[PDB]
Amino acid sequence: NNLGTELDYDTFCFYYDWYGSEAIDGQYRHWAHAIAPDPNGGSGQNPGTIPGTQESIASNFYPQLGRYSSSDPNILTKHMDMFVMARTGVLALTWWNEQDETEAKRIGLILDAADKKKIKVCFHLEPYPSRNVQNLRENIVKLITRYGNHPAFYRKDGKPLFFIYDSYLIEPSEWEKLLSPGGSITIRNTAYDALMIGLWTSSPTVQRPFILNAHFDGFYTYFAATGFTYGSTPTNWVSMQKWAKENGKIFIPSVGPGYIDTRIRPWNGSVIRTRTDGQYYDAMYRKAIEAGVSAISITSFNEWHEGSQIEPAVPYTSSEFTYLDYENREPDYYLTRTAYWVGKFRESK
Ligand SMILES: OC[C@H]1CNC[C@@H](O[C@H]2O[C@H](CO)[C@@H](O)[C@H](O)[C@@H]2O)[C@@H]1O
Repeated sequence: NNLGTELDYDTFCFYYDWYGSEAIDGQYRHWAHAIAPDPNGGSGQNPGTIPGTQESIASNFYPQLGRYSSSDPNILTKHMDMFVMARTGVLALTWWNEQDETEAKRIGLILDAADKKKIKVCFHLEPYPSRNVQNLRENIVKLITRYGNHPAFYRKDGKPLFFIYDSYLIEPSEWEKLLSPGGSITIRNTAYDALMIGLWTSSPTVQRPFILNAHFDGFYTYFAATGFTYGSTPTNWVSMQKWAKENGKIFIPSVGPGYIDTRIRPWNGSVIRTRTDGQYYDAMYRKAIEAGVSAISITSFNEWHEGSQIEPAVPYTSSEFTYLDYENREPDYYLTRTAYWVGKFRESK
């Protein structure tokens, strides 16, 4: 078929499975959330928590699907249909090394639900405690071993792909051991080889040798808020793509529809980026496509705490809070607008 509705398998959408309900999970997990203290504020801060009640959840927006459980099969079905609507072929799943049965259950349910809709799943390896190249290798082995035969397990030209959040917290001399073909614990040329995509944060002076010395296969930028880092400043993307091409690296810029996290980080107002009826999303996606990249990542499907979600949101006013919503756009606007941009990306790919 050539209908302009097919999934794009070089479009990665960051997905969070950490939401719970009392009924399914024992608590309204993540809908309830600690309010972060101001890093530059008082020492006697008692910031408190967002309770995760119907009236007060840990987001400046409100989900169309309500306080959902990420463990709910019928929620997962609806999410996969939303991915199909958005034409986002790859779900990039947050992964925290929780080593707990409830997470194992969610990962299998997600894989299964994804496959029914021909969606692929890769892992977004988060900064778990004492994360280091050795336990990273052990975890990569476990993930490939356990899920590598699942039909929804993502591969690019035969290789799995991982995004590594806050990769800069690990020295390139450690990365080399895992990622150089000559490294003492290398995955190169093994059954566990993978495209490893590190987080480009700051200036090229720092990031270029980091990426090269660490032997990452590519880089992404994550942050939905333009200007937050050098990497998340879209006017740098043409130059970043040029460098990537010259150095055999895969650049996967991250685009998002907006940013606001002030429910959980009330001191963080300067990082707010307004949606302006979709214009912000359009401007950022336009810049990625114009940089001539081979792949694009979307921040995010459902990071509700940070207001970067494309998942449908609805107007809601409670006695506790008046939520933001999609203004003059329908709840599914960001899904259908994503499909539009995917079309434009494919057109110039
Ligand atoms: O997935 C990458 C990155 C995206 N932003 C949130 C990061 O997780 C932190 O912040 C969450 C609230 O937004 C919080 O619930 C997590 O525990 C973590 O502090 C995530 O690593």
